[PDB]
Amino acid sequence: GQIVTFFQEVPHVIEEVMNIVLIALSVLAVLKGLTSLYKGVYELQTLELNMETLNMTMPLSCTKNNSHHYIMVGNETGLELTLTNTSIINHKFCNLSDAHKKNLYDHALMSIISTFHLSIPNFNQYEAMSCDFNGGKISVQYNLSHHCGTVANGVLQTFMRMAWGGRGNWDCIMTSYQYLIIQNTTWEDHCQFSRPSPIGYLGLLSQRTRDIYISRRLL
Amino acid sequence: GQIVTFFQEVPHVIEEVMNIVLIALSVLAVLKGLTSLYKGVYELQTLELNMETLNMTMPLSCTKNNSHHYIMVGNETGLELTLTNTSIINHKFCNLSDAHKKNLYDHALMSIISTFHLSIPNFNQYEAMSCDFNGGKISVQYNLSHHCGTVANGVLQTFMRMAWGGRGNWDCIMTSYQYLIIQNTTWEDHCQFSRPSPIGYLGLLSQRTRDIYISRRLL
Amino acid sequence: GQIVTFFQEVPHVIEEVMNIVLIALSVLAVLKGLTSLYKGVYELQTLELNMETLNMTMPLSCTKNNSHHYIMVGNETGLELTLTNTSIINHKFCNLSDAHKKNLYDHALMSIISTFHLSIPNFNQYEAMSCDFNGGKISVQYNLSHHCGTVANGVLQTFMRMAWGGRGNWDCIMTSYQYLIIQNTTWEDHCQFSRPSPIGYLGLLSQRTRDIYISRRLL
Amino acid sequence: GTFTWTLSDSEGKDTPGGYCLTRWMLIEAELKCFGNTAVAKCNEKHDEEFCDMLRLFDFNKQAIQRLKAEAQMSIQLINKAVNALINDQLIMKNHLRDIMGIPYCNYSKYWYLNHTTTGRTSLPKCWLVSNGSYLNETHFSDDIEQQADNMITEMLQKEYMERQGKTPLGLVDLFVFSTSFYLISIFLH
Amino acid sequence: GTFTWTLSDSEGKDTPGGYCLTRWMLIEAELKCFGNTAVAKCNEKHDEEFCDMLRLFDFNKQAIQRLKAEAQMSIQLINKAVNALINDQLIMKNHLRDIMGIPYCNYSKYWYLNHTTTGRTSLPKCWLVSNGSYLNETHFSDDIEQQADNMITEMLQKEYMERQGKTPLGLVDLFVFSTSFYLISIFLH
Amino acid sequence: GTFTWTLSDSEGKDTPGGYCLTRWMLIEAELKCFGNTAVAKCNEKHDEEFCDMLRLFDFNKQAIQRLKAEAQMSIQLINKAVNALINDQLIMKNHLRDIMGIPYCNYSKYWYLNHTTTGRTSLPKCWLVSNGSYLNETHFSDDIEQQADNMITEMLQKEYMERQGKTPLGLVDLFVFSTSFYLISIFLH
Ligand SMILES: O=C(O)[C@H]1O[C@@H](O[C@@H]2[C@@H](O)[C@@H](O)OC[C@H]2O)[C@H](O)[C@@H](O[C@H]2OC[C@@H](O)[C@H](O)[C@H]2O)[C@@H]1O
Ligand SMILES: O=C(O)[C@H]1O[C@@H](O[C@@H]2[C@@H](O)[C@@H](O)OC[C@H]2O)[C@H](O)[C@@H](O[C@H]2OC[C@@H](O)[C@H](O)[C@H]2O)[C@@H]1O
Ligand SMILES: O=C(O)[C@H]1O[C@@H](O[C@@H]2[C@@H](O)[C@@H](O)OC[C@H]2O)[C@H](O)[C@@H](O[C@H]2OC[C@@H](O)[C@H](O)[C@H]2O)[C@@H]1O
Ligand SMILES: *[C@@H]1O[C@H](CO)[C@@H](O[C@@H]2O[C@H](CO)[C@@H](O)[C@H](O)[C@H]2NC(C)=O)[C@H](O)[C@H]1NC(C)=O
Ligand SMILES: *[C@@H]1O[C@H](CO)[C@@H](O[C@@H]2O[C@H](CO)[C@@H](O)[C@H](O)[C@H]2NC(C)=O)[C@H](O)[C@H]1NC(C)=O
Ligand SMILES: *[C@@H]1O[C@H](CO)[C@@H](O[C@@H]2O[C@H](CO)[C@@H](O)[C@H](O)[C@H]2NC(C)=O)[C@H](O)[C@H]1NC(C)=O
Ligand SMILES: *[C@@H]1O[C@H](CO)[C@@H](O[C@@H]2O[C@H](CO)[C@@H](O)[C@H](O)[C@H]2NC(C)=O)[C@H](O)[C@H]1NC(C)=O
Ligand SMILES: *[C@@H]1O[C@H](CO)[C@@H](O[C@@H]2O[C@H](CO)[C@@H](O)[C@H](O)[C@H]2NC(C)=O)[C@H](O)[C@H]1NC(C)=O
Ligand SMILES: *[C@@H]1O[C@H](CO)[C@@H](O[C@@H]2O[C@H](CO)[C@@H](O)[C@H](O)[C@H]2NC(C)=O)[C@H](O)[C@H]1NC(C)=O
Ligand SMILES: *[C@@H]1O[C@H](CO)[C@@H](O[C@@H]2O[C@H](CO)[C@@H](O)[C@H](O)[C@H]2NC(C)=O)[C@H](O)[C@H]1NC(C)=O
Ligand SMILES: *[C@@H]1O[C@H](CO)[C@@H](O[C@@H]2O[C@H](CO)[C@@H](O)[C@H](O)[C@H]2NC(C)=O)[C@H](O)[C@H]1NC(C)=O
Ligand SMILES: *[C@@H]1O[C@H](CO)[C@@H](O[C@@H]2O[C@H](CO)[C@@H](O)[C@H](O)[C@H]2NC(C)=O)[C@H](O)[C@H]1NC(C)=O
Ligand SMILES: *[C@@H]1O[C@H](CO)[C@@H](O)[C@H](O)[C@H]1NC(C)=O
Ligand SMILES: *[C@@H]1O[C@H](CO)[C@@H](O)[C@H](O)[C@H]1NC(C)=O
Ligand SMILES: *[C@@H]1O[C@H](CO)[C@@H](O)[C@H](O)[C@H]1NC(C)=O
Ligand SMILES: *[C@@H]1O[C@H](CO)[C@@H](O)[C@H](O)[C@H]1NC(C)=O
Ligand SMILES: *[C@@H]1O[C@H](CO)[C@@H](O)[C@H](O)[C@H]1NC(C)=O
Ligand SMILES: *[C@@H]1O[C@H](CO)[C@@H](O)[C@H](O)[C@H]1NC(C)=O
Ligand SMILES: *[C@@H]1O[C@H](CO)[C@@H](O)[C@H](O)[C@H]1NC(C)=O
Ligand SMILES: *[C@@H]1O[C@H](CO)[C@@H](O)[C@H](O)[C@H]1NC(C)=O
Ligand SMILES: *[C@@H]1O[C@H](CO)[C@@H](O)[C@H](O)[C@H]1NC(C)=O
Ligand SMILES: *[C@@H]1O[C@H](CO)[C@@H](O)[C@H](O)[C@H]1NC(C)=O
Ligand SMILES: *[C@@H]1O[C@H](CO)[C@@H](O)[C@H](O)[C@H]1NC(C)=O
Ligand SMILES: *[C@@H]1O[C@H](CO)[C@@H](O)[C@H](O)[C@H]1NC(C)=O
Ligand SMILES: *[C@@H]1O[C@H](CO)[C@@H](O)[C@H](O)[C@H]1NC(C)=O
Ligand SMILES: *[C@@H]1O[C@H](CO)[C@@H](O)[C@H](O)[C@H]1NC(C)=O
Ligand SMILES: *[C@@H]1O[C@H](CO)[C@@H](O)[C@H](O)[C@H]1NC(C)=O
Repeated sequence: GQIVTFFQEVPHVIEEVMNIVLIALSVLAVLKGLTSLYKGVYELQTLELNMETLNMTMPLSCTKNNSHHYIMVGNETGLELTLTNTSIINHKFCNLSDAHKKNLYDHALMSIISTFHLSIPNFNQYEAMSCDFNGGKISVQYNLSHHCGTVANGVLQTFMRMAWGGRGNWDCIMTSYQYLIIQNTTWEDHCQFSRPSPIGYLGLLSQRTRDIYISRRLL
Repeated sequence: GQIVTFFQEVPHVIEEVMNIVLIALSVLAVLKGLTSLYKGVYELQTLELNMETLNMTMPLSCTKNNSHHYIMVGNETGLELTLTNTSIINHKFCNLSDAHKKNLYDHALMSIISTFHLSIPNFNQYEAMSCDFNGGKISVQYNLSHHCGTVANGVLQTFMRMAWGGRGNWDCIMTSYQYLIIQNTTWEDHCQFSRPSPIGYLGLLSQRTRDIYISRRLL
Repeated sequence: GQIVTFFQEVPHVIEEVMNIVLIALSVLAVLKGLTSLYKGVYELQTLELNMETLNMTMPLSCTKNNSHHYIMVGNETGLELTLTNTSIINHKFCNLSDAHKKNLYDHALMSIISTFHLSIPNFNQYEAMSCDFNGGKISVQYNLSHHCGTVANGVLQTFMRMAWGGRGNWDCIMTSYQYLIIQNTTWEDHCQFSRPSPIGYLGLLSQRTRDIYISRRLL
Repeated sequence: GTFTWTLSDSEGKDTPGGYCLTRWMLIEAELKCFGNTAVAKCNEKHDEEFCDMLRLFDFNKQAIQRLKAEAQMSIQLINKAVNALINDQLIMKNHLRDIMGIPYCNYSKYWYLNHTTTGRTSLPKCWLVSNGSYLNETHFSDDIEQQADNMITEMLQKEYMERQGKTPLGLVDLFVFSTSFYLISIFLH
Repeated sequence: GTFTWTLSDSEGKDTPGGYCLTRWMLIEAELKCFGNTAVAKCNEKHDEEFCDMLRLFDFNKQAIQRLKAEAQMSIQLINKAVNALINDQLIMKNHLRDIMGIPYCNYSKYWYLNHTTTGRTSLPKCWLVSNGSYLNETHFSDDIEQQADNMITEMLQKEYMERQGKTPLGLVDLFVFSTSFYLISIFLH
Repeated sequence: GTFTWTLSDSEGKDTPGGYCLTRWMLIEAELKCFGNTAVAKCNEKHDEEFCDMLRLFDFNKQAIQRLKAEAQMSIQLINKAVNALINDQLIMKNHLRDIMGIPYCNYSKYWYLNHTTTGRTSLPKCWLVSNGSYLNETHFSDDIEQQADNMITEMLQKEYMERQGKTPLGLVDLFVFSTSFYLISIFLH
């Protein structure tokens, strides 16, 4: 019996007006015998979810100046994602099995980078990736050197899969930055440009190992 | 108010006839006071989807004489899938990491064969598979030598997962053909037997890495 | 016209009583013119599914004394899952590729253990796992030696993923048992404690390879 | 993706299209027949466990009758069809409920509300197990009454959907218009 | 997960929101338009094959018009979006039907019931192929009549849902109460 | 598979069964309560983003209250439950919309139509971001009116479903038969 609220919202339709007319006729006969406003009341109230409330279970992605991207896990540790022309690493290694041998690192960060590396579409050139894990530090650098069909294309693809912050066409993307750096850092509020969000990592978890090439028959 | 079309289709049900009777009684009282044909009109019109319209995004599977199966990607390149007693390859290698080192091949074809090899149920014998990739050519041969529980069973399974063109029982299938050949070819209309379709590859993408055996603890 | 059954079940609602009143008024006017019991009849009858009827297609999990867990595949073969302080294996090997070379084992058991090892969350220490496959026998031992974030945590997690039979908090679980043993055995009815069920293996199939660490760039 | 397997026709006179469980399936309880409504309920539902089990039952039956047992297991079929038979994350949900410490699904016992007079059943749902024992029927009595109300609402809704499917709107429309115009005629009188 | 792709707007005057297949799509059959109902049917369904195909068609169309062909394939898009376009285990179900020996979906021919007078269509479904040949229309005639009845029920149901969406319950309520109170007044008379 | 997680009971007097967001959750906007309808809307939907976020919120709340924080992260729970909490390919759909060049979901701002008088809300949906900026409310005004109409239709439909669930067909049937037979009696008079 809450018709009053609905009636103002949608009286345009013919069937409603016919029903109301018939009801009024029947009632009369029986008595004789006896800012952003939509429609009229709906308002475009918006939400800005404070995603810091998920700091205890989920890593959050946010960026500072469209070139410094970040992933924060917990309230104590996070990672830099910097698109730059400067390389902090000059060796083509990724000592993953050494990192697993000496379990002195943070499991969250290693899972983050594992998901990141298993979501790179059609990754086939291992010369590009470089890693440093001494002391538990998480450092991963990528060489974005290049026509398309290049590892740089897929690596930028997975970057904007993760960070969601960003002249290339036909599913090919190029950037003037030669390198990208991922490295360990503490936690602050230094991502004015972008709100922190977990969706980049959760979505990256979807596509992991999906577009991987076979390097051995047995696997 | 389109009851006229529905009335011919389904007047059998008792409730409809009762409703029509009551309506006719009320109307009379108020006026006094004042090839393949189904039902009657439905026709079995059929569709033959020209799947060549998906040549620019999806690989299409079609076959010529129930023994020459094909997968065409784009309008320029495709692959042979021939069940035969003749082997084009006599070496038990698959130089996948060499192919990735010299990125001179077509990424689509390598992804096709990667999906094909990651969908082979319970693959455990690596002696069978042989590969040739010199110059960017895609060549993969399989030895179907054999009771059941053999790599030939699963390899024929994934064949008919892909091609969908084809005395074995209880989920075991045997063929007189000793070998199968996959190899690069140009594009023509040489698959009279079967219409081109992409569904084999899209379905094969579902089961990739699902039935794989563990060869290392760390992986 | 089966209102009689429904009327006893739910006459509380006002709309139903109003409808019945109006119907009775209209009928009178036209004639003048002319153990565990719920509601009143619903009973809590329960089902005990005999899951031995799925012995021909699915492996069933059941346990005897909360420490001897079992997985039976078919009516001929099964495996022990014993939490104990005694180790049957004293070598840190897992000869998986040797097992695949000599295909003299049962494919079901190897797929079971493959699923088990690919569902271990964030597995990074390969020293713990030990295997024996001589003659087709399936033997896998685990060292549960340890604060948390230990391989023992995830290994117990996947145990209770499989067996579903079982002071640790905050998603960390500890047991006094130092070791666990998986080994081949025949089939009997020796799981008084737990009914046989397949759900552990089907659920374990869901999470396989999901939480795996990257040990190589190419993979 | 989701499940796509369909239930094979069951030789039950009372229940033509609904999976009927034989003597072997149910421990020490002879044969019971569920009906088409209960088994077809989870053709859109992803949160029921027992109908996934009976899909497993029907898959086993198909694999036995229409293939050969051969006395050795063919895990290929089950490993391929597991995502086509059961939901993939419901077991995850029950594992999580178990870890947190709330009662979780056992997956062995299932309870349902057998209508004594007519013989209809709700789709059986898992008997919660906690603290190493079965929950008392008193503990989840509220859920039992909720499922009774769900049975009532679902049966009172399905008949409405059937009536809507068979009866067009042009009938109920021209009926209410004709009755209104006759009421108008009575007003004139 | 499940599919999430949405169908691009189609330039069909008769069917504003429904994917219309052009001349190139259909072999030797010019252009046909389906409608919004048929294409939107499987926004909850996971068991239809043809609308997955037309989602593939629309994905191809988007990739062509709003990207550049470049004459070399970009498998990245299709490999990423395949789970967002089609169901992942329906092909598994048809592979299983094929292995067992029951007629399976071809995935090339699809049949539908074109309403001659009005031009509506059911969502086309796969023409079963078995024993190395097409099944005779007599063999699955029963399925054809079942789909005809499904068309009838679904069109008689969607109009009900539209009426429910536009007409509130306060109207039909105050209407039945007012008519009942007038019937009471006639009883008093 | 699909999501299976269920929303924990929320201590909101106005909204008993609907997830209510506290002060901490919403930046500089105190506390707002949504209701059971909005949160339960996507128990069948796979195309909404905000209710996946509030499922993440409730999962975090459960993990905090019913486990121990320990000051170090347990990624195990989230990595296991991510497919049980959120849709797996909706993020793919928004990535694709982003690549193509159409406005994509931000996943930070969500907009909803707060009913001022009654306090109901639509399930908030993502504020589209394009060209490096927020779309003007004028640009997607059409979508805003579409969502207003969707709210109206869904609330006018849910009450119908509740009436169908509680009221059996034997009532409305014997009512229309009795009224028809009385109309027949009036015809005789
Ligand atoms: O590619 C494979 O999966 C197997 O290839 C086998 O042969 C190798 C060739 O692939 C090529 O790389 O040249 C070197 C060859 O050894 C491998 O022998 C096999 O490795 C397994 O068996 C040997 C054992 O030492 C390893 O531990 C296994 O991984 C590959 O699986
Ligand atoms: O099986 C594994 O995952 C690890 O096994 C370790 O020990 C080997 C045995 O499995 C057996 O194959 O005999 C040879 C042993 O080496 C491997 O050492 C380990 O390899 C990693 O650590 C060594 C490093 O050189 C490699 O790059 C790593 O892959 C396997 O992961
Ligand atoms: O990690 C990888 O995926 C590739 O690393 C390459 O370089 C190795 C380093 O990772 C480190 O482990 O130190 C040893 C280096 O060889 C590997 O060369 C490469 O192996 C492939 O190419 C060489 C070939 O012999 C192998 O069969 C390939 O697996 C790794 O993929
Ligand atoms: C991370 O989030 C947690 C809760 O989600 C925050 O913890 C609260 O912090 C405030 C700070 O004033 C305290 O008053 C509360 O008692 C804390 N509650 C809990 C449950 O811990 C924490 O502050 C966040 N981290 C940071 C760096 O702000
Ligand atoms: C990143 O990649 C670029 C190009 O792929 C590398 O630059 C090459 O370096 C080698 C050796 O120093 C030279 O022989 C080439 O002529 C360079 N090519 C170009 C285009 O500059 C660069 O060295 C790579 N970065 C690192 C750290 O190795
Ligand atoms: C990753 O592993 C390789 C294994 O060879 C390391 O290379 C060795 O590093 C030590 C450290 O001083 C040198 O003494 C050896 O001479 C190196 N071997 C070779 C063949 O160059 C490499 O250093 C490791 N990565 C890091 C960052 O330490
Ligand atoms: C592959 O498909 C494309 C479109 O899906 C075809 O391209 C058309 O080809 C006809 C040939 O007469 C031209 O008139 C059109 O202008 C083309 N359209 C576009 C958008 O390219 C192409 O012909 C197909 N490949 C082959 C070998 O037939
Ligand atoms: C394909 O497999 C068959 C059998 O598995 C191989 O035939 C064997 O060849 C070896 C060496 O030539 C002989 O010692 C065996 O007696 C053969 N067995 C049979 C049953 O013929 C055949 O060589 C394999 N193909 C290739 C190219 O290696
Ligand atoms: C795959 O890689 C192997 C690596 O050993 C290649 O084997 C070598 O091939 C070269 C080419 O002439 C020979 O000179 C070597 O003597 C071979 N080594 C051995 C140990 O036999 C193999 O040729 C590669 N596959 C192909 C098709 O080239
Ligand atoms: C495994 O299950 C099968 C059927 O699911 C059982 O097979 C039946 O066994 C009884 C034993 O009395 C026979 O009378 C039936 O003829 C068998 N039927 C079929 C179809 O095989 C088998 O007994 C079970 N295994 C065990 C060890 O009990
Ligand atoms: C299982 O793990 C424990 C501890 O991780 C191993 O016990 C260690 O054994 C080594 C060598 O025998 C000793 O040097 C350590 O002091 C032991 N540590 C403890 C805590 O006991 C045990 O050996 C492992 N089991 C096997 C079979 O290797
Ligand atoms: C797993 O493989 C390793 C490979 O080295 C085996 O180790 C060899 O075993 C043989 C068997 O007697 C010995 O003769 C060798 O001396 C061993 N090699 C080394 C380096 O120790 C190991 O035995 C295999 N596992 C099992 C259970 O047999
Ligand atoms: C992180 O959050 C936990 C839980 O609220 C708290 O105990 C700890 O002090 C926080 N860390 C910092 C650096 O504030
Ligand atoms: C990095 O190098 C590129 C090309 O060499 C050039 O744009 C510039 O030097 C650097 N990029 C930026 C954004 O400064
Ligand atoms: C969402 O909009 C805010 C507005 O300032 C912006 O900071 C943020 O980067 C946007 N989100 C993404 C993923 O770009
Ligand atoms: C393949 O299709 C493209 C796009 O229509 C066209 O430009 C090209 O000429 C075609 N290739 C051949 C060999 O016809
Ligand atoms: C391949 O060999 C088999 C058995 O040796 C035999 O049928 C024939 O020689 C070949 N197959 C065919 C189909 O010709
Ligand atoms: C579908 O039927 C056509 C009829 O000629 C046939 O050519 C084609 O091979 C069939 N599809 C499959 C997958 O076999
Ligand atoms: C296992 O079941 C099969 C099929 O019913 C039967 O033939 C066989 O004898 C059984 N095995 C044993 C040991 O009873
Ligand atoms: C295994 O060892 C532990 C600790 O050393 C101790 O509880 C006992 O000796 C064994 N466990 C049991 C349950 O007997
Ligand atoms: C289900 O309850 C029975 C009751 O005896 C018990 O034996 C069995 O272990 C329980 N299931 C699980 C998975 O614990
Ligand atoms: C319900 O109870 C009746 C007897 O009251 C019995 O015949 C029937 O089998 C029962 N149904 C089930 C499913 O147990
Ligand atoms: C369940 O009821 C029994 C008696 O019927 C009682 O002994 C037991 O403590 C109860 N369990 C709980 C958890 O209340
Ligand atoms: C249905 O038939 C009419 C003619 O009766 C035709 O105009 C229309 O295109 C057909 N629809 C389809 C989808 O083929
Ligand atoms: C299908 O019909 C044709 C004649 O129209 C007949 O020759 C053929 O045998 C039939 N096929 C089957 C499987 O009955
Ligand atoms: C809607 O507006 C009312 C005031 O008009 C406010 O009390 C309520 O909190 C608002 N609801 C939401 C969800 O913001
Ligand atoms: C949005 O509106 C502002 C003014 O309110 C205007 O400056 C801006 O250009 C508009 N953006 C677009 C994309 O039209």
